[PDB]
Amino acid sequence: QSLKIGIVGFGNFGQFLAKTMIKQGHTLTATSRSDYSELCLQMGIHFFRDVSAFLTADIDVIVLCTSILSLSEVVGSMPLTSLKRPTLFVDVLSVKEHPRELLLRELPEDSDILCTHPMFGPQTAKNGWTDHTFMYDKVRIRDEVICSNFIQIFATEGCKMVQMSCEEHDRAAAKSQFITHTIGRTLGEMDIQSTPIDTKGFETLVKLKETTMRDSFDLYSGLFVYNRFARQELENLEHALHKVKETLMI
Amino acid sequence: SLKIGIVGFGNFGQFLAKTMIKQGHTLTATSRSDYSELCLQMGIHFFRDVSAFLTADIDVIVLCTSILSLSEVVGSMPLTSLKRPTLFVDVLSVKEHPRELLLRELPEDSDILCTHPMFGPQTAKNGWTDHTFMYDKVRIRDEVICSNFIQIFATEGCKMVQMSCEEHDRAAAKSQFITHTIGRTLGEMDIQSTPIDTKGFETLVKLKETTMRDSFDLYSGLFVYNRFARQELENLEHALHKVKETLMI
Ligand SMILES: NC(=O)c1ccc[n+]([C@@H]2O[C@H](COP(=O)([O-])OP(=O)(O)OC[C@H]3O[C@@H](n4cnc5c(N)ncnc54)[C@H](OP(=O)(O)O)[C@@H]3O)[C@@H](O)[C@H]2O)c1
Ligand SMILES: NC(=O)c1ccc[n+]([C@@H]2O[C@H](COP(=O)([O-])OP(=O)(O)OC[C@H]3O[C@@H](n4cnc5c(N)ncnc54)[C@H](OP(=O)(O)O)[C@@H]3O)[C@@H](O)[C@H]2O)c1
Ligand SMILES: N[C@@H](Cc1ccc(O)cc1)C(=O)O
Ligand SMILES: N[C@@H](Cc1ccc(O)cc1)C(=O)O
Repeated sequence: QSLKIGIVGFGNFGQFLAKTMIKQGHTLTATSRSDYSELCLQMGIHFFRDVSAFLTADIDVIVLCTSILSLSEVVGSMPLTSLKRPTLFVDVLSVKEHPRELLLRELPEDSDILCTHPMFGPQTAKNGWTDHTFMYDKVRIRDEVICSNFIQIFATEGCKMVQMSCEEHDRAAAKSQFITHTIGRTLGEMDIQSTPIDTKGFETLVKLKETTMRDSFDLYSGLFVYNRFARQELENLEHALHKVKETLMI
Repeated sequence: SLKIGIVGFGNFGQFLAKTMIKQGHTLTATSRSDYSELCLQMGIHFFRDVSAFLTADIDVIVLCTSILSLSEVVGSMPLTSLKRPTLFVDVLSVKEHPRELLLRELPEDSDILCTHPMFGPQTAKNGWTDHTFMYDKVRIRDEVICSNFIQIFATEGCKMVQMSCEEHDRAAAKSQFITHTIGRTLGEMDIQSTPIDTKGFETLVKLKETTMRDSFDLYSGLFVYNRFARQELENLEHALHKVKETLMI
């Protein structure tokens, strides 16, 4: 079940995924806006600076690891008629309705589509993926063997496997992940600092701030701009805070 | 071994009593509501009337009533009936208020130790080790009795932090008050675990659950009686507004 995997977008998270893929024995190719030639040499990954050359490589699965905000531009730049054979496309964006809609619209019809979200990354799964959650939606799967072998990348690492529609993911993510990152960035803007008398609860907010601020602002913007349920959750958070505040006035 | 009397035998008074009894101190309690059966079960004497509590043989009185009620509670106590100088300890989650109130209202010859265990039944269910205990020796003349009592927390492995009541309230406004405001906010949102919780969201769900175990009175006291809390609420509100603005454009 060893795969030839091509990563599009070899940034923070693409690198994180590649480390575990290499550990399992997969054969990796990568392409990206920026030049990762030296890092790919270190890791044994075949890097293509040009996406046209990448698309003609011997690849079983293409994994889209670019930012949510850039996905449309990146897919638009792909000469998808250069694809040598029907290929499974996987995305790992943190929102799901958008890539599902875009890939259904832009990809060749005979390319399969697996829309996924590993609910973890470099800050929470440094030391392994065990008992972290991996979400997927089999948007357009006809070659079940290749789809199963890819999904098994996360199952063998002990991930909790969750099959769910892209819409149900975005509904749940707006209420959970988006709220969490919003609070983390709020604490970052406050620049909360440890004191000599931190409660355990506050220590957990300091660490949440620290971990949240490791992610790019692009990523946070994508969580809001491309999740149609995020706006209501932002309102719910503000509405809740003002309800609490007004109890203090009264 | 100390004769310790608890005033306010609620949630946190009961929590402190458990450990104080384990250490071999002799506990008595009094309180607005009746705790006769609970004190029977725990093996300590409950006084329904604060007057009989105050004329007992007692080394330390620990004020474990809500921040909001401290003034009414102290005002109702017939403090001149104390048989001898007695150490008063408060464990309120804010400090400038009890310091100023006790200095004003207590008999001059009673000592005052203002403290804040930075923990409670949710975060220290299984022991006090490496939890922080703040104290300010506001008016100590009997250093032996004060050192005993302080040792209650030291022997449990607490991180012992001496610091002024004002410096406590400045730091607490920035830390505890902010944390509990966020917890209450998540309580009003009624945030719920999903099949795809991130680890960070799991931490917020637990913060919500832990925060909602405390009384609204307690939360209200963190704000009303910490003169530094209002600006920290502003800092939180202003920061969320700034985060929202980065999204709305
Ligand atoms: N814990 C995580 O970070 C995590 C977890 C799960 C899922 N995800 C998702 O994984 C993806 C990558 O996340 P990330 O943490 O690496 O950070 P990110 O800031 O969301 O994305 C960084 C990647 O996006 C590329 N990129 C950004 N703008 C681009 C543009 N105009 N044109 C072409 N490429 C562009 C970058 O390319 P270059 O590096 O070549 O410049 C880089 O590879 C995102 O979709 C994210 O939502 C992240
Ligand atoms: N983890 C914690 O909960 C924690 C940790 C550190 C410090 N503290 C501080 O410990 C103290 C007690 O906290 P708590 O958790 O037990 O909850 P709390 O709601 O702040 O206070 C409960 C106590 O206040 C008494 N009380 C409330 N209103 C009263 C009134 N008008 N008149 C007379 N007594 C009144 C209650 O008496 P009855 O029960 O008899 O009705 C009860 O004993 C507070 O000052 C708190 O700030 C709490
Ligand atoms: N990067 C953080 C948080 C995160 C998780 C999932 C995401 O899709 C985005 C961010 C982590 O490693 O856990
Ligand atoms: N009751 C919670 C939070 C708390 C801590 C200290 C306080 O003063 C008040 C509340 C705990 O056990 O930690």
